[PDB]
Amino acid sequence: KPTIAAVGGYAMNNGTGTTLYTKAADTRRSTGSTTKIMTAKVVLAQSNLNLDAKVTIQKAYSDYVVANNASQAHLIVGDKVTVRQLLYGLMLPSGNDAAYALADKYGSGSTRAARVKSFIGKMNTAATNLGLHNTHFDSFDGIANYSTPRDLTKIASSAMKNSTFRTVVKTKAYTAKTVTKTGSIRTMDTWKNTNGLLSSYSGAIGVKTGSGPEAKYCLVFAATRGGKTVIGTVLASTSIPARESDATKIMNYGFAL
Repeated sequence: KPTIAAVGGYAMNNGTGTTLYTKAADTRRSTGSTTKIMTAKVVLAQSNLNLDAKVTIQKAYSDYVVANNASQAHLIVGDKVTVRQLLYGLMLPSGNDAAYALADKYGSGSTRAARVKSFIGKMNTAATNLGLHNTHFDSFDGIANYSTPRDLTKIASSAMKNSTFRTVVKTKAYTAKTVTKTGSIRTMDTWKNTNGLLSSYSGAIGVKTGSGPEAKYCLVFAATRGGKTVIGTVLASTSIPARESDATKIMNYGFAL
């Protein structure tokens, strides 16, 4: 069993559900931006979903990232951005402006505030439906927001069942071509996936990096080799390189087991 810097860790065979690795697998910790995995999952599960539906970037999304100095997809207010592009903005650069736009769009209510509260409730419902007991969401971006390496791994596994989700998370780079306030086509600067495993770990297919003041450095990873898919989560590692080596060690162990 490898030694990892993360205080929390878990991994299972994605296809069979058999546990391959544990380290405080059921101990609750802050999740930070790995929360975005649930945001995507909820969106992709909407009955009224339309990937080509365009959303107008509101000033509120922009002010939101500035007010928190948070990660962003650099969405320009006034631009028309499709739900599909928003999913890439959410998952690759970990855009909190994109998350807001998605929560606003798929939450139920007559005001943005109401729809956001509704969206987060949808996130908790999704967790309950998965039979989880150690996961709770207080936000749509991860900015009372906790989970565990096991719970998060199950959430990711469920999300990986959606082909669109799988496509997004394994994409290393994506350039959004948005529609300007005046009808023009804008070529945004290229979005790069923050998950370094996609290029460092052979077979890597996901899923999403995460971090936060309390969550520290997190990573939900997945890779396939020989038709065998290992999916796991590392919570509260000590750094970006450490989170990656932690995941690498667990995956190698899981494949050799």
